[PDB]
Amino acid sequence: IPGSSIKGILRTQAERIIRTICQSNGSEKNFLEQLRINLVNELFGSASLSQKQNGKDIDLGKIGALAVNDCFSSLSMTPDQWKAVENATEMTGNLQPALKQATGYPNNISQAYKVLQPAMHVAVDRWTGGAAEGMLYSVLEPIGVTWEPIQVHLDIARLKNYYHGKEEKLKPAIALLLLVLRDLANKKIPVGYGTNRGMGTITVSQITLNGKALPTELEPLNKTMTCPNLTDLDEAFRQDLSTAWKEWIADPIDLCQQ
Amino acid sequence: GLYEIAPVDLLDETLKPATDKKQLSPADRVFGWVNQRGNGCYKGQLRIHSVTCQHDDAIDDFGNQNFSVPLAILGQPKPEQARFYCADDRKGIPLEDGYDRDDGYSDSEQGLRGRKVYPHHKGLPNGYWSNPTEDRSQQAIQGHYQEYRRPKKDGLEQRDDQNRSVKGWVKPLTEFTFEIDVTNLSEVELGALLWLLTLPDLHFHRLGGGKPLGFGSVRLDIDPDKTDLRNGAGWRDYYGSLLETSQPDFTTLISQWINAFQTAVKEEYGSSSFDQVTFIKASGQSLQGFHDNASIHYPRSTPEPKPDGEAFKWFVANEKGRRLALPALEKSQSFPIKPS
Amino acid sequence: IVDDAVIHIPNNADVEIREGVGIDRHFGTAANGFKYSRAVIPKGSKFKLPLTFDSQDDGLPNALIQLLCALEAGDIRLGAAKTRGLG
RNA sequence: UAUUGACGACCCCGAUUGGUUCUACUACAAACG
Repeated sequence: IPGSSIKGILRTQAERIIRTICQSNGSEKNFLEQLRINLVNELFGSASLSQKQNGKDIDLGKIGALAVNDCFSSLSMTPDQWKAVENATEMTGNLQPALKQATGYPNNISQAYKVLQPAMHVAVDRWTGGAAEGMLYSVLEPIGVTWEPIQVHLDIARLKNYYHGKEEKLKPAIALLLLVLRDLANKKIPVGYGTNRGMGTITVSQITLNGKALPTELEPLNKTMTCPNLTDLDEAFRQDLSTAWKEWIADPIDLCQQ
Repeated sequence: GLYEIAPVDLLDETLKPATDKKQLSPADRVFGWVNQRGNGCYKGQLRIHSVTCQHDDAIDDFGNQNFSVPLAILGQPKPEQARFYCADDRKGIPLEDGYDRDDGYSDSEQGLRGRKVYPHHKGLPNGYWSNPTEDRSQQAIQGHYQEYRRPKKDGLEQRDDQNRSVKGWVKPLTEFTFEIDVTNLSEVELGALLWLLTLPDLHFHRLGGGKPLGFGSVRLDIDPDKTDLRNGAGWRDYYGSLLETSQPDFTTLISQWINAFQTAVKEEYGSSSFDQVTFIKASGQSLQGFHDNASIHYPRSTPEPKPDGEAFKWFVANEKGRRLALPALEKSQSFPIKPS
Repeated sequence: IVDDAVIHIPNNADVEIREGVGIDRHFGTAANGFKYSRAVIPKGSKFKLPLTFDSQDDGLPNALIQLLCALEAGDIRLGAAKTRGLG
């Protein structure tokens, strides 16, 4: 699961939260303009774009303080075992050995297909029934592939530089990120292909926040959370974040402008 | 002979699949759309996910893992049967009985019959699905033949390459839970959805395969305790804090959303009642099944499903006989076994 | 002095190509034009640390020891797409 | 004038976006008390 993919879904939910609060529509903006909204420009980053402000020339671009790493399965195959699957030609023919091999169950198609399952799909024509001409397709659904933990990295030092050193300006970005993680844990963010079409729902069983050299008021982030709703973080800390979050919602300034 | 009009021409441009972003109809918004003719796509506002079976022993092993019931014949749809697939009006009214076949796809003011549905097989008796390896197809046990099973010929299984066979099925009365995650549904679009998920008793949806044979009739109902619907104002409150906060009680509104849907249908498809709207009455009869207790089966010229399965010769008798068309679904009229 | 260092892709695995798309935030679908691909060096691939330091002071600088610690910690990132998975 | 007489599967992926935007040399050492 590319980190480009985990970052775009997190960014999409982050932006949707921001736009929801500000009631700000995205339909008229082009895609580069849709991306460019507050807090996500610092967390997720913004494109380099030199603009003359007034005599002064400023780059609107900044690298993301938030970085996501590609995710990988517990489940590995030799480079040829997978080529045996990619180059299979008959779903009930040579594909069955290929998947039995690649899943590690060479003699249990049942166990093999509890890991990688071929799924046929039809579009059904609305007057006739049956199936629409040509609209037969198949997915290799990784129904039982096990995955490694997703690893996100927030450069607090990079954020603090954007906020010109002001550690008090961190709290809304942290509050946003925890709201995005609350949605991720509540199945509100599906990942990958086909999310509306039978795929992409994840169950989040643990989130481990593990920062180093954090500023003293952000140190209650150092927590292993297992409740989806963040209730493993101290309520006094979640209320402090909520207060700074609400103060920002009341006036959603560009928090790195000074 | 060739009919004079192609079926695509008997469908209104407003009912054809959408070709641009501005002609997206309710389901094209709710479930999403991709243009089949060029650029243009829309991610659906409705996501089905988290399907779980509750029952552990949900699957009917008919006796041994190797047992398999041979499964009637699921033939291909043949819209060439203009008295079944063609409508005398773009309202979807059937063809008139007694006319010659050339009458079918004949005038641009003809229509298609619309969306094909498989009415629930109401009134199937006790033990109908029981012990399905038994070839009860040739006896009217409680007035129904074992219509889902391919009859034996000469006492041997007719596992020909026209029928499939199934090693098992999901038992009746087994239960699945799934969730629908919805985005930016209006009260009409939401009320339409919730109407389907809160249909009155004995309305049943049809699912999966084998629907002509009676398979896949399912009851959908909402679990309200796990449902969490809020408008954008309610999400501004939810995202307003990292502390937990009260969700609104959507159960006060569900009836209001359904009424918002129902009144919109009354207003745009002008009627004094919602239930008298023709696609609503037709859809209702599909979900409910037919009340007259006549059996549901493919046309044939004999009460029993005889093993040779000559379903075509009811259509032969109909052509030389009263040339009857497929009755309107909301009229609930059965065919005679001798259409002459 | 930092030399150019050739990358040894493990065994002789070929370069991967990674697809990218921008998803329109209104429609939820691939934004027009925003379809791209990036060749990426696999993972596990090795290259030399080609470093030379001429000292005028005695010993080795603390800042340079800290750098080598960060390298062994894996804290430095290299190349494009550092936030989007890579480097 | 309406008879002759039963067999038989099909669909196998389809449509689209395929790069977009920014940075394009900057200070120097030779000039100038």
